[PDB]
Amino acid sequence: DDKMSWQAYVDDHLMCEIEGNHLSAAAIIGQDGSVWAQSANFPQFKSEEITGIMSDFHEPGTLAPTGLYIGGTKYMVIQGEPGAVIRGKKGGGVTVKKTNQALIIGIYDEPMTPGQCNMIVERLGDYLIDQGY
Amino acid sequence: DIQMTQSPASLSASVGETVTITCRASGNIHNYLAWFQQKQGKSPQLLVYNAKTLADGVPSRFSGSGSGTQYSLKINSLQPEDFGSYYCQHFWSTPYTFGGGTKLEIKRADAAPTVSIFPPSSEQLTSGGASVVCFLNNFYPKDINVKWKIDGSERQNGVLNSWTDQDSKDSTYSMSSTLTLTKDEYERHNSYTCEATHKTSTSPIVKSFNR
Amino acid sequence: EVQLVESGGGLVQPKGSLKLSCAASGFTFNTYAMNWVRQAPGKGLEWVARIRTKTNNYVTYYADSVKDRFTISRDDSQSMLYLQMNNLKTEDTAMYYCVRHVGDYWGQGTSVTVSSASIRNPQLYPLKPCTLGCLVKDYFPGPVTVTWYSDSLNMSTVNFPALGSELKVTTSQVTSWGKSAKNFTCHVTHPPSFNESRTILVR
Ligand SMILES: *[C@@H]1O[C@H](CO[C@@H]2O[C@@H](C)[C@@H](O)[C@@H](O)[C@@H]2O)[C@@H](O[C@@H]2O[C@H](CO)[C@@H](O)[C@H](O)[C@H]2NC(C)=O)[C@H](O)[C@H]1NC(C)=O
Repeated sequence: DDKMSWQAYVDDHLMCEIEGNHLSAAAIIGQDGSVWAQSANFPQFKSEEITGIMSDFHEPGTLAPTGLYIGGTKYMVIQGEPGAVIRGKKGGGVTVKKTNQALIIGIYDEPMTPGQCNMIVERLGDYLIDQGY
Repeated sequence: DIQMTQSPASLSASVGETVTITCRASGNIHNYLAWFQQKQGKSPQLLVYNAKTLADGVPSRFSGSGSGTQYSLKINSLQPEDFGSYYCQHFWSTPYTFGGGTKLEIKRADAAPTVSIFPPSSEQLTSGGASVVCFLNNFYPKDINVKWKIDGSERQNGVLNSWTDQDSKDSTYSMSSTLTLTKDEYERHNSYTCEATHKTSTSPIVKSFNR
Repeated sequence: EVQLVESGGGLVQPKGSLKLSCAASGFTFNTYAMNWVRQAPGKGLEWVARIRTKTNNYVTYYADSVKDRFTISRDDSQSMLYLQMNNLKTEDTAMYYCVRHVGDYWGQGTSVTVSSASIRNPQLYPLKPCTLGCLVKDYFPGPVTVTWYSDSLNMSTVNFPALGSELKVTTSQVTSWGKSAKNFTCHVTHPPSFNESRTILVR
């Protein structure tokens, strides 16, 4: 049980200001294709996209020859933590943190350094992993 | 290591006033702040977590607010149950750090004591000792003069008195006066009385028994 | 439903060692990361340790004062969480809780006193009139956890701070208003695995 609104997580823990920079959009999407929470301008995902990321977690490195397709836009897979964190580099970028039951997706654009979007997204995932989510 | 500075260190207010405990950090903790309430002799309890999300069964009068390094907790219309020590903890990076803490003394209306006296037990009497205990409960303020009278005369030698924090329901203080003695001394005297006056117009509340 | 129980506290001689315990009940231990938090006897709370879940490879995080001296470990099979305290010093004397993540649910507590003295187990004498209470005399060191197990509704338990430092006495009161019941029972626990009971049956 959680009195914490998932929309409170994305607005206050994900879209907060770090070093004078913000995240473009962010969303909590489950291991089911359904999104648990999201921001306003975050893209409208599709079913095959989620399945492709989840398969990359079960077998690290199976999404790099094809690429990370979030919202139909393809991102080059700079896979970092095996089974924990998957990244992307369109030009912009994206980072995905795997929780026990969901995924934390944060889309960063210039001038946000990619490490900023990662520290922010990775901390929310660990917060949910240690809470059972 | 994000260290947190907490203030006011000691707060005193009447019932119904608005009070704010502010917590500041060495660096941005990104709304990963928790507020705890610890009544004396009890475990701490979660009022507000993640800066603004109140925990289950937390009164609406507790307010969480802030961003970056400046956070705060607001208690409007403070009630008797909101007494205690308030601590803040950040969860951005280990070391997860606390603050100093805030002792909130919630002033309330004047209550009246109920004095109870208890003869030395059968186990203590057997164990060659005897202690008449006297529980004065449900009183405010805590300024009370406890004295012990035996056979008409006053002895304050072995009197051990301990005061306690307020009670959640009515913010009522409590005291416990124990008079440690040997069984011989207790068996020698007959009348054992407990006297304490507190906002009773100098009419002492007395509780006595006979051995 | 959810409950966190600790044990293993007591009095330790300096340059000694200690292993505290935390028994989990009412939740899935494997999905929650557990912390240890210490409150000095008079001073405030401090964060001493944290261990993460299996998904995060059971990474153990320690505080600076205890970094080279303490050790945390968990057995999710038996649903327990431990803390090993080595090279005990006078400053380590504090009240220790086991805390789940942010601190949604805490434990009662167990205290460590790093002193050269010798433990003296308390003596529980019931006190009834010629409201009830329990008298706990001549124990060392603190604290004593006195809990009232009763058969009445609206039982009130007020605990009084310990009087005296070299040797300790404490009192406790149970106040029941307009309740028909007979069993009023106080259970006092001293840190090193001490359990004693007294009962006051009403006529
Ligand atoms: C008086 O009661 C205690 C505990 O009773 C419990 O209290 C209620 C809140 C409810 O949970 C009841 O169902 C419980 O029974 C008794 O103490 C326990 O007694 C059992 C067996 O009698 C023993 O196995 C336990 O170890 C005891 N635990 C403790 C902490 O004492 C006690 O027996 C009762 N006394 C009388 C005279 O009835």
